[PDB]
Amino acid sequence: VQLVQSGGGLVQPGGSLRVSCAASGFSFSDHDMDWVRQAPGKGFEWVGRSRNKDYSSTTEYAASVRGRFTISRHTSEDLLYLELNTVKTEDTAVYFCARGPHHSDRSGYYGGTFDIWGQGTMVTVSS
Amino acid sequence: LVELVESGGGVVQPGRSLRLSCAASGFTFSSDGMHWVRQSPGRGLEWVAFISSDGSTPYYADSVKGRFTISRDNSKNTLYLQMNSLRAEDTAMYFCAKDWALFRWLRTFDHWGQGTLVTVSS
Amino acid sequence: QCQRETAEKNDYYRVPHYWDACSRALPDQTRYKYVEQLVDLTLNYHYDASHGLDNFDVLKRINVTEVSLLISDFRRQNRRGGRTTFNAAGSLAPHARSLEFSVRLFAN
Amino acid sequence: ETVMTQSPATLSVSPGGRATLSCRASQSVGINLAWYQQKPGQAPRLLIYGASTRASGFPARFSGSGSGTEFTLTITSLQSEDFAVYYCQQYNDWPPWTFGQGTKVEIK
Amino acid sequence: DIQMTQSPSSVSASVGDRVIITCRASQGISSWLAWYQQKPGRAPRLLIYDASTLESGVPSRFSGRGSGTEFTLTINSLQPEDFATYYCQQGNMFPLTFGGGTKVEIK
Amino acid sequence: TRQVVHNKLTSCNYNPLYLEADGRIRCGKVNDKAQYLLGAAGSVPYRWRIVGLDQYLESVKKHKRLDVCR
Amino acid sequence: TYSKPHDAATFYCPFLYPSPPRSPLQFSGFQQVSTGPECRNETLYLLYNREGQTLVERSSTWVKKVIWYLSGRNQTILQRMPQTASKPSDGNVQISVEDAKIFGAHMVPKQTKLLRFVVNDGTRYQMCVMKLESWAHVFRDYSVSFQVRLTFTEANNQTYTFCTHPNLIV
Repeated sequence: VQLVQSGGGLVQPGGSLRVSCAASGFSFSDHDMDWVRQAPGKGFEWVGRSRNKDYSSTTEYAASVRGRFTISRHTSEDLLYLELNTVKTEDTAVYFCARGPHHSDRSGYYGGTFDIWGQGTMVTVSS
Repeated sequence: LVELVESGGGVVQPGRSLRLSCAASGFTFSSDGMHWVRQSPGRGLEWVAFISSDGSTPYYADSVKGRFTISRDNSKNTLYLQMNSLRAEDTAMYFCAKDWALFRWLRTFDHWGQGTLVTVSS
Repeated sequence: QCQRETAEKNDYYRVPHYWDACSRALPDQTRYKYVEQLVDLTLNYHYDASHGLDNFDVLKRINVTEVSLLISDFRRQNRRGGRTTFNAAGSLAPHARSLEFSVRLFAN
Repeated sequence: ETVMTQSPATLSVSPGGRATLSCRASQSVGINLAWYQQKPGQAPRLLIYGASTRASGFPARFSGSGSGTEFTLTITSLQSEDFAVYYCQQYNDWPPWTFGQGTKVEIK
Repeated sequence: DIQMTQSPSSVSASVGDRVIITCRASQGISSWLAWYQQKPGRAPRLLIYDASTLESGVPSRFSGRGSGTEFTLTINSLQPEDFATYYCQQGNMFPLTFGGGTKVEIK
Repeated sequence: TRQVVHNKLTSCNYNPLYLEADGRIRCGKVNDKAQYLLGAAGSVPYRWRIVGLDQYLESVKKHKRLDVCR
Repeated sequence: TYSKPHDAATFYCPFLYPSPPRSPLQFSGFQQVSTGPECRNETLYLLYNREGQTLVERSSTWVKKVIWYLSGRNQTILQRMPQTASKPSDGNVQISVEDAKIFGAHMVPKQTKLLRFVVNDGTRYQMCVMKLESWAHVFRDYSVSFQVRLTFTEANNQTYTFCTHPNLIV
């Protein structure tokens, strides 16, 4: 099981940024994938979830980012996307993609804990 | 896939005879009946002959009765049709067709071969 | 609609109909499968009924679990299709639970 | 015993239009009617069987209506791959299986 | 939405020392709590899930207990590898809320 | 029965309860989805030939009994 | 050997006394085979059932009822209605007006059914009844509508039974 990230970097205030991650060693379709962010010197905050290939409403976000961020999947290349459109200054952090519970786990629809994280990508918002 | 390949169709004058053949594959050739349907250029379809699954009972169209003789080999999975004692007919394309029984007495053409062109004229 | 982190402040209290409101949504493939099956079964029965043939064979095939779950899904989120060609809805009262769907098609 | 007649001989429908091609039975045919599609220079292909059931390989655009004596084929959103000649045939009176003169559907 | 109270805020111990770390959730979460370990410069690693299940590959010294609004996670035999940050995560409802992190350093 | 288990916590309004191995029974959460959840259920236990005379005689002389229509 | 439908129908000819009426529900197909002087020009019908056996029957009020029922069973709109239910927002392809009028003729404007069922609620069986109300309309514009209102209730409007609130874990 491995998870490799891409994207990140600098982004002009009110700009956009794409963070993506590719999943190997497991069936990316059969698992839900969440995004978690860490501000410098602060605790972790949950950004959202992408469902495990059986759902039509495929995205969940925290209320602060619910109106600005979009989570998506590739049509067939087993890739996870998290596009931070019109990023704000308080979104500057290191973003990790993580794997959630399996589609046969009852807990995953309504919650869960994680088990694997990627190496992370640093997103810096500045002028 | 189900394939029916017609062969043995040429050009003869009246009184001569032609013998069409149809090579059947994709089915055991024993469960269902075979038929021949002709289509003259720019004219409607005309049924020609039918042979029962066990070749025991053949049927023919009134416009062709007496002349033709249909046959089949349940062991070879092959269909023949001998057009003996011929005449005047404009009907050009002869198509070999596999049928399917919806019910005991409800059967219709299910699959068609590419058909052989037969011209009969002096 | 049900918003968890409102009801669970208490371990000894739950609002009426909380379960059906806060229940897991049906997977798309099971909602579509059950919908197709129920509409077919009921349309076949309606057809028979019209001709005066109260066909019990079609009736016995109705699974109340499928319909009840659809009720949970259409009350959860009503669905449609389109001049909308589909419209379904679920209702839940303390004395009765109901499902009302409508599939319309146009020729003109 | 039953000669099948079809009308019109040619029907001009604009692409994506709807064509209603008629087939009339000289004598009772019940529900024993089949439609065949024949594209130029190719062997016929079973299109519809029973008075309404479409044969595999033909999309839901083709609908078969009729009963007893009048049967009509309806082709909706006629795409480029739908312009061909359609024949109707009765399989109720056996020798001989009679076909109509067919109707050609050409682009308007 | 669910406030996370972690105690102690910062801790120092030596190798072989016992540390116990508590995490409190604002309303009761049955068992949907997990514990993670972040080495400085690294990515987080899951340590315990379902409140009490020790994740494979993690030393067997960990053991989780607690429920409701107070959970606890012991670190019995501090090992030279045990200097890191430990964090609690709530998994009962969305949004997931995390702790402030517990710094375990050598003494 | 559903009444006794509801009476164990009326304020749950027939919603499932959760029994921990400690023994305490609480009101159930839709998201614990465990076996220890009382009053719920996975599935509902609901519960809603022409024979010719010659064929009949032939199919009656064998099984020597009178009623042949099971 | 295989015979032609005329031989099959005339096999039992002539028919002098009435046959037992049967329900259309049992039959799956029909063929009208007309006869001439050989059988007083009578019109026989070969009826096919799901057990693969043919019943030749003389034209009668009930035989006609069977014919009409089987005639309408396989109308296109009845077949494709579920397929239209499966397809979501992009799902609809227009239907013909001939089927709209056939649907009107065949489908009755309204039907109501009460159907009883028993559900196992622990140790007891709870009897409950479903009141189904369905409308089938073909409007003056050849548009077709099928409305269904399925409802579950207790035999005496009792609240919180096991037919109401069956509480399924999904």
